[PDB]
Amino acid sequence: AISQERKNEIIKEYRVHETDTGSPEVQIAVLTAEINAVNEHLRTHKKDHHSRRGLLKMVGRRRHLLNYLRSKDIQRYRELIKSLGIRR
Amino acid sequence: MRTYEVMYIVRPNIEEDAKKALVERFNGILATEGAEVLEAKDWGKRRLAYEINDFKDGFYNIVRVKSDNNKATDEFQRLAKISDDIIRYMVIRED
Amino acid sequence: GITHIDYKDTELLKRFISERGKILPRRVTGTSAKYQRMLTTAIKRSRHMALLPYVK
Amino acid sequence: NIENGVAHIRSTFNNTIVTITDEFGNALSWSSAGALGFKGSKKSTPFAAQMASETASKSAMEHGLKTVEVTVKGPGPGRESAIRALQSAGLEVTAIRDVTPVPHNGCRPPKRRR
RNA sequence: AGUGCAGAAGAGGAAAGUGGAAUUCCAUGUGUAGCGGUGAAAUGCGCGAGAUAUGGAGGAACACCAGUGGCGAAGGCGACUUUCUGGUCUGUAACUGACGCUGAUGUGCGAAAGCGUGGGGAUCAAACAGGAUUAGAUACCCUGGUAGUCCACGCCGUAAACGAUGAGUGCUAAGUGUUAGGGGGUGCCCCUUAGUGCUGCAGCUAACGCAUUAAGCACUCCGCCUGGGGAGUACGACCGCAAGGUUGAA
Repeated sequence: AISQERKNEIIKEYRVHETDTGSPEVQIAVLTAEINAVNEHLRTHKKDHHSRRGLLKMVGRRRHLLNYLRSKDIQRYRELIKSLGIRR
Repeated sequence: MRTYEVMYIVRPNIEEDAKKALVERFNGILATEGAEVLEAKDWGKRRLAYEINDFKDGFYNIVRVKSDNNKATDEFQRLAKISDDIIRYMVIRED
Repeated sequence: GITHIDYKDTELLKRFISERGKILPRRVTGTSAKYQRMLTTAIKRSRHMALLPYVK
Repeated sequence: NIENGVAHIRSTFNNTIVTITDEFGNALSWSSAGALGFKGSKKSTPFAAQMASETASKSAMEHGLKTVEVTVKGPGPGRESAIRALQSAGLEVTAIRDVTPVPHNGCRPPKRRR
């Protein structure tokens, strides 16, 4: 898996000092970057069907978080659908 | 956090020096890319369940070496099936 | 109860072992399920090398 | 027929192959249920295998085997009549191995009559 | 609440086969009268197969830690030398101060076979070659026998998806089997912030069953249903490599 070093080093970075980890930014940040790494075992050994559940489960988490933050500010969704690598 | 306690079985009908050749390689195959080589004991020169080319057993040891890159014991494992002198390759992870 | 036992050991798995080279069922034994699971597992890391027979 | 014998006897539910041999395969003597007239569900039966080993031991006439250290393989009910009655000259069923057909569920099975 | 999380489980999944049920093949260490066959026998390997295994690597599965255990939404599921991988979250929640529920747009994808590489036999199983039958057999029976039985690539979907259980809000005794893992803790007593299967209070439904861990009572959507056939037969509209679907008055 992403060795817990990977989790904790990436997770401290993708949220500004709004005084802790766990924003609508960095939560999905770790989630999707982990997607992107695990997509290789969904591509290299592209016989992987069941982390196609841990994947799309947190995709649905990411999606219900993503589909409504236009009203938090202009800059969260504007700059952050730029500041996340994921579609739309 | 992934110990490659690379233990193995050597040939049976041979001498001590053949044991030593094998055991210094199988301590050494890992040094390259992270050694942490602790001790080297020489376990049972014993048999097993059934026959292995008219014989049934071989020589043993104890090899404490770890590699977090996971590619030093692959060497120990891929270059084993082929040659009937390295008859088994079973390592652990002391995780 | 015991501490760990791993594929260093193959006859500390003789307490719960048969005469053919296998182990007795856990239901007939009945101890620390977790500790006995890994302890018995290592003997199967040893049926790899097969120091204990299958039949004579 | 070298002054000793080793019993590699067999009994599939049919053709109880009573076979007292020597250590290698040097073909001492053999027997059968198809050696003493029985077919009609007296093939592997205790009342039809009373004298199943003397088509071997006294069609030897020079050995009179003296031991087994047997490997009672190919088991049935004909086993018992092929061991206890293997003591009609001194053939001395002595040791056993507890190794009968015990394959390991890798085979594929033949069919089932209802 | 979600990422922090000890991480931690279980056959959640991807791990070559070093070794082993190593198979019906056979000179064989060994040989010939049997490996073997049965409601009823021929089937069937012997004019130089045999019995089990001395070389026995291999077509391959972990055979034994294997339990009803438990990852996950149903189809599942077994050593690992382990190549990787998420969530799940079990304790409270650090951050933000609603951080929204059934979800016809889309996408869709889901059992051997039906499906895609040539491998295609370890050779069993279809057809059955074949015996045989009480008055009554190409047959569940019987050795052997051509798809398949040994698959890393195109897409799927009919099954008793018999799971015939659709998902928001709690719930009127809790114990109880207990789960890796735990709120107080420390082979000694445990409670759900929890999980399952429940004997079953209590009360409803419809004769029945659920039950502190609810078809009962209260806010829910895609909806179907509202006596039977025949009826999916005129005919039919649109997906589509294929089984085919998926429609539709009389």
